[PDB]
Amino acid sequence: AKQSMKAREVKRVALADKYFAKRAELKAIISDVNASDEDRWNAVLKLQTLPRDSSPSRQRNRCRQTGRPHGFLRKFGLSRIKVREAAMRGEIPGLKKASW
Amino acid sequence: MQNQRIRIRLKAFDHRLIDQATAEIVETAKRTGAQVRGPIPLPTRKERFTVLISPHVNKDARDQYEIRTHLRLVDIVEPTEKTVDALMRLDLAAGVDVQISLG
Amino acid sequence: PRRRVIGQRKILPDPKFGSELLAKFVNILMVDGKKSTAESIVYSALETLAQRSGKSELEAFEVALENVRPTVEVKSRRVGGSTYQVPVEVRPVRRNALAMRWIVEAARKRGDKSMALRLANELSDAAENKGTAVKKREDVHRMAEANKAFAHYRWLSLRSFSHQAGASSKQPALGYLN
Amino acid sequence: GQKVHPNGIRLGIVKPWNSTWFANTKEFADNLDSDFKVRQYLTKELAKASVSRIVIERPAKSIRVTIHTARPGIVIGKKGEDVEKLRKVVADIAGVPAQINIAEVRKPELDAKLVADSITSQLERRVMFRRAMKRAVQNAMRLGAKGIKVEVSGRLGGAEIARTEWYREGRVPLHTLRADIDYNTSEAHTTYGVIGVKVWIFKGEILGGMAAVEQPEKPAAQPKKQQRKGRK
Amino acid sequence: PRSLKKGPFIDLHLLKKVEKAVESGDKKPLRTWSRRSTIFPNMIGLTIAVHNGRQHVPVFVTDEMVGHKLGEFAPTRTYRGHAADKKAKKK
Amino acid sequence: AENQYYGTGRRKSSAARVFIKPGNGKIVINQRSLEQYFGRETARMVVRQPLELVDMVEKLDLYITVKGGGISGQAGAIRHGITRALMEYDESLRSELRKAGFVTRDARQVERKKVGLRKARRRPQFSKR
RNA sequence: AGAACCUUACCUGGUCUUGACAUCCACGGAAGUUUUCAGAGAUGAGAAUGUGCCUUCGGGAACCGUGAGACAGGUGCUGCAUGGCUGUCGUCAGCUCGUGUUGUGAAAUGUUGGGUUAAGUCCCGCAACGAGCGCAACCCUUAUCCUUUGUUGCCAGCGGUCCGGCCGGGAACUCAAAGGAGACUGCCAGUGAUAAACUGGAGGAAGGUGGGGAUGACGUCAAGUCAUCAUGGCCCUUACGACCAGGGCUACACACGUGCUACAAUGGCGCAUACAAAGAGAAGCGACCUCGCGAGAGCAAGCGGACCUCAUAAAGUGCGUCGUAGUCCGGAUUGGAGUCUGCAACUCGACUCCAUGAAGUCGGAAUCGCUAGUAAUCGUGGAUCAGAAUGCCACGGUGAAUACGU
Repeated sequence: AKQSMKAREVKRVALADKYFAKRAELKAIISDVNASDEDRWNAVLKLQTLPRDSSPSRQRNRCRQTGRPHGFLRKFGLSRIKVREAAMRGEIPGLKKASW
Repeated sequence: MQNQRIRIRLKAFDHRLIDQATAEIVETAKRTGAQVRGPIPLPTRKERFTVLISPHVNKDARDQYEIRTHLRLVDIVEPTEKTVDALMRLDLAAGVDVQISLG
Repeated sequence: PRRRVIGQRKILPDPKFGSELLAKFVNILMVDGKKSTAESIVYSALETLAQRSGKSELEAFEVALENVRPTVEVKSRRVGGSTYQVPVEVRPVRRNALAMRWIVEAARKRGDKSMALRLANELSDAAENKGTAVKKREDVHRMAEANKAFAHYRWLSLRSFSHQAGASSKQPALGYLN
Repeated sequence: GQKVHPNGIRLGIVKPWNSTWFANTKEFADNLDSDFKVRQYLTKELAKASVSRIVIERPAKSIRVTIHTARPGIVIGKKGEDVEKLRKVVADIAGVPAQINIAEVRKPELDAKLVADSITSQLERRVMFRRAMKRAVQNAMRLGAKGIKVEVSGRLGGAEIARTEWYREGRVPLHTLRADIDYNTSEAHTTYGVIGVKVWIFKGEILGGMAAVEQPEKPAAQPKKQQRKGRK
Repeated sequence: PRSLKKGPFIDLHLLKKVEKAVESGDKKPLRTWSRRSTIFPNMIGLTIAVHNGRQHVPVFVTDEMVGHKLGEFAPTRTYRGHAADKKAKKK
Repeated sequence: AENQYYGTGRRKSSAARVFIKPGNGKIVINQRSLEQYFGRETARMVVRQPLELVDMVEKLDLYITVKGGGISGQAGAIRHGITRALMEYDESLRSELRKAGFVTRDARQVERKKVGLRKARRRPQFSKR
């Protein structure tokens, strides 16, 4: 795949960035290890809470070309069965069938 | 006087073209001075993979594929006007890649 | 069938007894792949035997060995509407293997303070044999006596093959000559 | 049952890739993607067109695009103005400068891709058709390559169900690795469904673009040289 | 049993209402969807509410309830069976 | 044969390595004693038997280095090294080895795992069916 | 291939209708930056701020906002509309055409017969002959040998180092990975149609494509795929679209398929102790050192990996101890506390410490994998991956039993 899930992921990448990204460097020293307290409580920890989404947990991403999720590699950013198709083809350099 | 610096590196898919590239630069480099050598083989990479064979379902199956990467030390420890370039190219390109830094 | 034919798989002799039957006794005592443990059990286990019977380890040992393993066993399968366990000779080596597996079987019976003591155990047991396994296997002997039964068939084997024949089994198919 | 692409097996032993650039894991992917984007962004200008296909390289710190035409005058245009428009279309898409590329196809019904597509275009569209295949085979035999197979599916004849027909001449080994050969398989759309075409061309026992092994080292390496033994 | 990172989460989407609510009293329960968020010293002495999926479920917070999450107060879900539920009660 | 003579042994791709001089019956393995390598163990005698068979147990050596795999495969590999390596010490040694089968390589060679197997091979304990 | 969220299909509540995504066209604003507040947030309103790019300085383009006819959008149906892709018989030895002959014909002959094989494999021979594809080679992998080379590798003779090739030194050797050699029943003896082939033996590192892999013909279940992707038909757009907070995908007296783990003693526990392969790491991996019981954290050499870490791999080996006691075994359950990623570990994640504690005594009608570096059995690594496997993919360690018979 749906254009809405694709999108979202590209929006998110994006938003994030303004937030995550910069933040994060803060998280952590404002809660977590670190923090004083003044911090963490939240507030200072709402810097993490308000953006969210932008978080890596989500960001993810995913395939990409097909969009798709939970079925892709990534080293190629590609689905997979589309990796594969591709490979037969030779559209990825150095990539071949395989035997041992 | 010659030296160490440089480093050189050479990568890539590929044997090949690594290599031809060897090569272009290592016979060059012999060439000017040196400061060479014999190119070492150095480990290649050989990755890989297993993927679903059907688009849907599956038991079992799956799939299996490989890529790949030749590597590389070529190697050379010192730059020269003809090995500079190449070094330029090697990079110009693409199917190879080239790093020069001593580190 | 299968086709294709191939048998047992070769084994080295194993270093204490210089024998391939010893390993074989190690593995048939082995569990998983722990050949170092397993060897340690077999030599402990025979050193207890071993004290256990005889005065040495090897004198066992053949008493177990003899066991416990046999000379006969049964072959299955199937004959008309039913299947039978018909007697046959064991395989010379397999047996063993018989087994070596029965002495380990089992062991394992088991109970446990050491294997291993379990050996082993039964060697003491087996071996005297009297051991469990020796009773094992006796089962064989079983049985198989069972089964004695018959196996041949069924008419066809007993089947239809007249040769020397006394059978009329297997061989083509034979009239006069040329 | 199912088969391998002759091609794909292949690559790196008899057949070049596709694309030819280095990238990787931090840039591989991305790139792969750019590519995928080139493809779809360039190939809608190609499609009108006699281009069969394209190969991407990348040299450099550019992109790229080698094009096999087919045709080449139809993509070069008047005094080269377009091949400049092609590219400008590369680029756009892409993050680098871009270059086009030329390529020539080729004996055009030898391919596959161009033979297919020629029959996919007739089936699109639709015409009496059927035929086409016969043809294409004759063509390709033709022009060059030692054998060719074609297959056409989807649905055939307008439809209620699904479907498929084939023809193919000369050739065509399958298990022979290796070499090379080529091959492909292409599709697509028409008002009743998808339509699909396969083509396999055996060139004979001839060597490919590579391969796999290099030539012997021992002539080269020789023992008479001075060295070194490292390290100094 | 299970545990979580020290300095547990409070959330802002709840805190924006907790600061209003303790001044307003409660007179109606606080509501909220936060959930997740931890029970802090704070929010003690009022009724929260907590969503869930759907309805809001009112619970008064003493506290004894600090360090728990709002969603524990709420249950999301029910079934049906053996179980579900007590024996017991009749409806 | 000589010295100082040599043999490489390996395995299961381990590896190993073996250097031999006049002597032996002294042995060093890796730098390391044989007791500091085959504590435990059957293996060890496996390292080895090829010296007993010809074999040479008190006439040579021995200096050995071995790498990779594990202590039983090392070892096997020794092994191939000592068999190989001894060929120089030997003129009938190899023939005496091979008669076995000692000159061989490895074997083993390992197999691998494949898709759907699991080991390798193996597989699952079912076929559906 | 790793569902707290996202992903997401589903539910409750909030909420939008040319739209989150997208193209033509016109009108108003540069894109953008900064910032306050209501609200679960979506969303809405207010405030400050930039005035770019191309340029004929007229005007134009980019990007944002608004607006209409179209239209976008749809993980929404249809796999009996269809392509591409795949399961499986099964690496099974088959499949097929041309011409001639033969039958009114379906079709036969060849493709069956004789010897032989892993095999429509090879050979012999006949109104059948000729020819193509499959089988088989190629090509990757494994290892004996010959040869060039030498750091991020190696160390025989020489040397410092209280013992790391660390370094002066060295290229015999390992290894790395590049090129070359070898296997053809070839050779000798026997059998047989002096064939092909097979048995026996020597030679050889290996004996019969040395071993393993890729490889899946022709044809099929009116097989699976709307959930890679493609695309026809049908359908909503007053939405089968879309944004956000929370919930659900994980509920529970059930049953099954497949996997793990234990019941111990050729086992567990405490101490001493030996020998690996492989693989990842530029907002990442990581020793020494420091802190804590510890997860982990701090500090920090090294590195993009032949340069480092996981790592004394464990089983195994040495020593003490247990005696079948539901244990010195098992350690589900369950209380308390600490560590970790992340917006966030409540339902519902992972790791560590203390405490607690149950079934289980090797298991029915029955059943499955494997012929040797195999099975059995011990440990390691990776994809996917904020974090997070007892599955999957690959790795090395120890390493059997038995194969009469058909």
